[PDB]
Amino acid sequence: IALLSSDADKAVDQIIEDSKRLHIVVNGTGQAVAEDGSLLPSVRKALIDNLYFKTPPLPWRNGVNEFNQLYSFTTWWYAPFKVFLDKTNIADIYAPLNSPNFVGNPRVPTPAPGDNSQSIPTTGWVQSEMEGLED
Amino acid sequence: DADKAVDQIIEDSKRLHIVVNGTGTEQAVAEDGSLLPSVRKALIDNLYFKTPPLPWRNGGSVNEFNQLYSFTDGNTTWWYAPGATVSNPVVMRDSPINGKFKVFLDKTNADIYAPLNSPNFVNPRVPTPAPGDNSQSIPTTGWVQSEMEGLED
Amino acid sequence: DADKAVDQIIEDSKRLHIVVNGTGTEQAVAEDGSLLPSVRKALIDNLYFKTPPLPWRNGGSVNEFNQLYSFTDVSNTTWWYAPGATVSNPVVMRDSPINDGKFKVFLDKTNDIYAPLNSPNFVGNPRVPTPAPNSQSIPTTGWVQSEMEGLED
Amino acid sequence: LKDVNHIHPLPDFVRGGFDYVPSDIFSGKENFEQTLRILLERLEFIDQKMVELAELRTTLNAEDAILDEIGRQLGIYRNGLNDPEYRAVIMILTGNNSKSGTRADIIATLKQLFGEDGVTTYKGYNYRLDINIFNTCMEVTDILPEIIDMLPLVTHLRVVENQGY
Amino acid sequence: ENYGLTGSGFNLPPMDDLVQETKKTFKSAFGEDFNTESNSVADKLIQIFNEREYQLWLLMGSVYYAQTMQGAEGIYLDDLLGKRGIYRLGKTRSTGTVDYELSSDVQVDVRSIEPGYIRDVHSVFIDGSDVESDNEYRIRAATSISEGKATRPAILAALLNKVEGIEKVRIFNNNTDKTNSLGIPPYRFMVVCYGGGTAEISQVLYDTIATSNNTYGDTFYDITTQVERIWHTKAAARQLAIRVRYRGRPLSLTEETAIANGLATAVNGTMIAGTLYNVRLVGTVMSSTSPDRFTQVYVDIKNKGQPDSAYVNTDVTASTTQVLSLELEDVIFSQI
Amino acid sequence: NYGLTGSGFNLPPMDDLVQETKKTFKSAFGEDFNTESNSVADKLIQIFNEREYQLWLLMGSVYYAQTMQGAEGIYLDDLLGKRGIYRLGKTRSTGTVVMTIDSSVPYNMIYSAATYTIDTDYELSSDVQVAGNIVAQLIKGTDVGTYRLQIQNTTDQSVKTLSLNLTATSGQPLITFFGQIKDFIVNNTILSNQDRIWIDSTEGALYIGYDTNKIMIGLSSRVDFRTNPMAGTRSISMDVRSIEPGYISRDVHSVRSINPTPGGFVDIDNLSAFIDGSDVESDNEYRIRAATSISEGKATRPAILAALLNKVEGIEKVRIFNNNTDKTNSLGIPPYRFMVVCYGGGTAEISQVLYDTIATSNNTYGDTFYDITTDQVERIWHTKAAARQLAIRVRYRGRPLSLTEETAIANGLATAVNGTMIAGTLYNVRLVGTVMSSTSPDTQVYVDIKNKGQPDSAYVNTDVTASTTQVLSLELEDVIFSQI
Amino acid sequence: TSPDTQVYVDIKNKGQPDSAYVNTDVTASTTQVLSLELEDVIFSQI
Repeated sequence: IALLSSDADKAVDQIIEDSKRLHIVVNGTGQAVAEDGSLLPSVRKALIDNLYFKTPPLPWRNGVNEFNQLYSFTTWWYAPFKVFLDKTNIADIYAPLNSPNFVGNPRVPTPAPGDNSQSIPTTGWVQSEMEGLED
Repeated sequence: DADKAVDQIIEDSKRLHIVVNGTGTEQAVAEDGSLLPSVRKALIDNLYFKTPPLPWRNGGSVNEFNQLYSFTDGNTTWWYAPGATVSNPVVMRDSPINGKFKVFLDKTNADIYAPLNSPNFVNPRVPTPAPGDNSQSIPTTGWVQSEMEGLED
Repeated sequence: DADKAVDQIIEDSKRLHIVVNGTGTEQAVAEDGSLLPSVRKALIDNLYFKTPPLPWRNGGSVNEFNQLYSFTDVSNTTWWYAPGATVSNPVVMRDSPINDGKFKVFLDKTNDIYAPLNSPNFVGNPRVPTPAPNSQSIPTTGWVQSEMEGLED
Repeated sequence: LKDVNHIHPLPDFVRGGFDYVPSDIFSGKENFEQTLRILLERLEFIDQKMVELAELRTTLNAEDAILDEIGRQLGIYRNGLNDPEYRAVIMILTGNNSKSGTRADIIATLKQLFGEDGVTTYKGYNYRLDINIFNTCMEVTDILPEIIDMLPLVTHLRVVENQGY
Repeated sequence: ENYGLTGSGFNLPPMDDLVQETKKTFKSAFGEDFNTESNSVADKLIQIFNEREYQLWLLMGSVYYAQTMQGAEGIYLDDLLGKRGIYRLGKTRSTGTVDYELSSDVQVDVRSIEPGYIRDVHSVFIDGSDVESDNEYRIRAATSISEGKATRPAILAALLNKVEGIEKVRIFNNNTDKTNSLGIPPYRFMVVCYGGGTAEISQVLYDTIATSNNTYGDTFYDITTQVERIWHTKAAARQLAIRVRYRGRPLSLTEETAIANGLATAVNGTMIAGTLYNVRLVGTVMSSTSPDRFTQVYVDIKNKGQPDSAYVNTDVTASTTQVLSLELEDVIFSQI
Repeated sequence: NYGLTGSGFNLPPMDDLVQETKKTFKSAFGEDFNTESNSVADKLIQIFNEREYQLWLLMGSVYYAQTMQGAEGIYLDDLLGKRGIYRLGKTRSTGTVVMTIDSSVPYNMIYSAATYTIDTDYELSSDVQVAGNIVAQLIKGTDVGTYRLQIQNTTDQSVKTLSLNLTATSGQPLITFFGQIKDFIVNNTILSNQDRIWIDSTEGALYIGYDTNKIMIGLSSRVDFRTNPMAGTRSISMDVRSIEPGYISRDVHSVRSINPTPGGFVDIDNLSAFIDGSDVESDNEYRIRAATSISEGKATRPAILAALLNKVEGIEKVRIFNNNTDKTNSLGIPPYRFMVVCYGGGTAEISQVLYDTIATSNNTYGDTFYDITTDQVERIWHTKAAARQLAIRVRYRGRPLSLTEETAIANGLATAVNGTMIAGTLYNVRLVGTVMSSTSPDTQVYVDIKNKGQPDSAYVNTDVTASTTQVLSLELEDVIFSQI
Repeated sequence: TSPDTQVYVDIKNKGQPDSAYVNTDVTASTTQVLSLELEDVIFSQI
């Protein structure tokens, strides 16, 4: 009666292997293989291969052989020059995509004539659009 | 009864399969409205990489979701592609600025997001405001036509 | 007597279901009384809990590898963690991490919440200064109406 | 100690043939192996399906799409029967060809449709016979016409069905 | 997964597709930048192996088709119906009555010397019967055989195999306390047959009925081993006539023969005291010839000798002791 | 050539495939392409080729799986399943055993079924009671006093008693006492028993169920019999089955032990070969059984007649009667019940044979019944013919017959014991023929027949007919001769 | 279908009331072509 179970095993076994991969990844040691054949490093291994900077910064000279050693000037710097630790926020200068309040002179690329969509119209596009109905 | 218990089992199984495997640029759907991230997300999601950057190459194809590739023009930036695997590789084109590639973050890089003051954009979209709004909100292309429509008649 | 097996299957399914969909954290209870963690609980390890890092000190120790700590130099602010930190091997605290290679700095991932310069897809209620009554600037809802308001007549 | 039915998927088909690489000359070159593996693994799929082409054609496991072909050869048409019981009627009619309708014999045929304890039979003086059902797993009205066929020419029959004792 | 036996049927992949995924998977192991275009050395190699592999699929499809009823031909037909336990006949011999020789000694019948086809006319016998061809071989397979006894299929099976000259048979049952609508006495059953002898079927029946002589019928014949008697009946007693009307492209002369003979099978196969359905007759005409030849069709049935006005299109049945039969000099074709 | 043809399925060797594919490669890259030994293409192609040999072989195996020949294992069942024949599973051996018991074991004692094992793999079939299962008896030597004898009539169910005194412990009085016991027993049961009991005057011992060589062969059937002074040694018959199903066989004189020895035990042995148990049924005997199903007839009057005569240790005669019309008919019979009459077939053993009767055929009429378990338990009925002995007198004219020359004539009249139930007519002409046949050729001869005990006036020449449930009988000592 | 009493067919344009069912054959218009969907088939026992 409940012998639909003849389909349940193809999922039960599969979740068994998935749990096995979960265990090896979380509790592994300084890997796991997915069905796609790609590797997943365990946390205790992922902590090793990630980017670590050398902690003591060096004085600046505008002289240049490592991407992983910091330099100090007056702020921290490194050569991928690019600064690493300034003292300014980002949220104060970069508009959030949600409910922004732009100031000054925002610009966009003027859309094609006659577009009726959610794109943004330009002042010099609507003004062109007005004359068509005027005639 | 029991059929519904089995249904729960099977749906849970497929969810767990997708979550464990995932694709890097992928997140699973829980039974409730929440969405479950894949391991390939959580790893790159917080921060993780393979340290030694590798040079960009026009004839190269990437197959690894967590390595950095140093593109250059000497404006050097480091790039990755979460949706890259051995089963689904991706080709290093002439330049990475053109899909799955994403740039490594820096307090300089920022430098691609629109600043609050007088930013230039390159197909931005906004929600359509309600008709008859006289505020400083931004209208859409359709909204303009939707309102010009009353004018003609 | 297969009803007996069906019974156990029925609640094993529910245990599995809560484990898979254990919200952010759920503690499924097995028949042995041990406690099984939801998937999202198991995912805290990657999640790198960035609550306000415990302020830097001298003395004391760090017990969690993935916990962050807040430190300030004589001038800057940084967050530090000691990946080797473990129970039964806590990292003894020190004056400053800059010469304590047990510790290493950490950054912020969220740029996500900011519109890229290229074809951003805004949500909510964006606003701009009402442009001059033009050309390339972004018009406002009122700006358009005011422009057309004179035309109806 | 060994199965008489030799029709089975070949055990470890893939690693065989690779065993015929002469002296590991190419092994560990990762260029010839993939080329050979890609070709051989295609035969794996064909080799596997060779079994179902024989396994699935048996009446025990035959699906309705082809079970009709098996029934057609025997003259037992589907009519309005559904798959789970269409299998039963095929078995019942075929089994009737070597029967004599004895009390011991009748119990045997009903045994395959209601488990071990799901059926019992009372007997009466003047040709009366009774059938009792306790654990039916299929709807009986459509199976009823056959249940009459394997009985003596002069049987007087009653049919009563219930769940449990 | 969409290849091979699938329940809904059998699916065979064409030549082209097998190459497509073979190249695709083969490409996956070395990247896109891998020449596989026409006349390339790699492509040439792939084609050879796939062609050799393709024959395997074709062989499998042929094996499946060869074993189905529709695709049974020649020897393969013999094997399939052989699985049922019956085999085609061989060279058969003629039987006569007082090139030929006596079948047994005589005192105060006739058997042919030649092995087969064969001096066969009145006042100078079963002729022909050289090899039993597939078409009738399929027909002969329609019967059934079993060793059972005391059950309705058993009685039918034995009679059609032992009683010489038997052509049709049916049994009516009255397993109740009171006489049925057919007048059968309670707790008795009746057997009606067409053709065959009288003192032989009784012998056959005796060996196969239960140890309770529940027979009933018009005529009886005593037997002994103790003495008892067995009852049975004979029906024969009907011949039909048919007319057909249609609109369209006339059917020459050959098709009418194909249509006419085909109808004779369906009408003849009817059971004793059966019923003919006008719809079924129409269906046979639409199937004994290629479709798309008629726009309308009607069939009319009447008994031989009746006036033309007696033609009717309603379904017709037969009494208990009547058997439907059809022949030639019948089946009047016409265009409306 | 090697695939599907007009005459079945064939098999290709390896070399033909190798040559074909090498020719294909040759055509691919011209006649200059190398394909032997040293070519990498050769090593790829040859390795590739051997696998499809396996595929071809397996495909060939598949095709025959649906044919009268070549089917094996699971596939064989489907082929023969169409004809309603299924393999037999594990089976348990069945048989019967006898054991002698000491003179002192009481009649009413009952052996517990679940507290004995015949040998390492045999146990009692069911509970057994000493009374009613005596098969043979031996009385010898040590036995003065008064003795009581009891016996249950094998036709009726009335217990009979006899009273005697053993005034002497040896000699002619003892011989007469043994002869009286013999006459008492033979008057019941069947006349065939008297052939298997005699007295050895040289030793003054009585043998029951033995042969002239003193081998226990048993009586014609299990019976009940008792003596108030329990003398001699008694023998009983038990039913035995194996513990676990499987294969096991035992010979005619194999069983030799019982693990828990019961008090008074003497010996134990077999009488006939057991019906050996079998393991899982194999293909060969499965086909053999499928082939010999023709003779398997059941549920028909000829079938039931044949079955009884070949499934009972006896059953000398059998006849059946029918009444199926709304009434009891002349012969006392219920409206819709059969009638079966037998001779010397026992009760339980014959009853089991009656399970070949058509289902729903009530049958079940007679004077004796028995219950058989199917599960449900049902009762069946039948009757045993009551023998009637005749007295025959022969008169003739000719030379006087000498002693020991009348033996041929007396045994010649054994044909009188071959009459059938009811339909038994002497046809005295037949007797005249027989008496004139079992002798050297050569004036006048006559035969007179009368029932035993009647006066001499009852002698007649008209033929006699058996009653509804009576059957003719005759004893050698009941023949007389007269010269004229 | 497998072989084997009575059968009839009724045809009408989509959306029409049940009264539109008829048995006379239908003919396509000058620029019309017949069409049918699997879900637009119904059965009734009699």
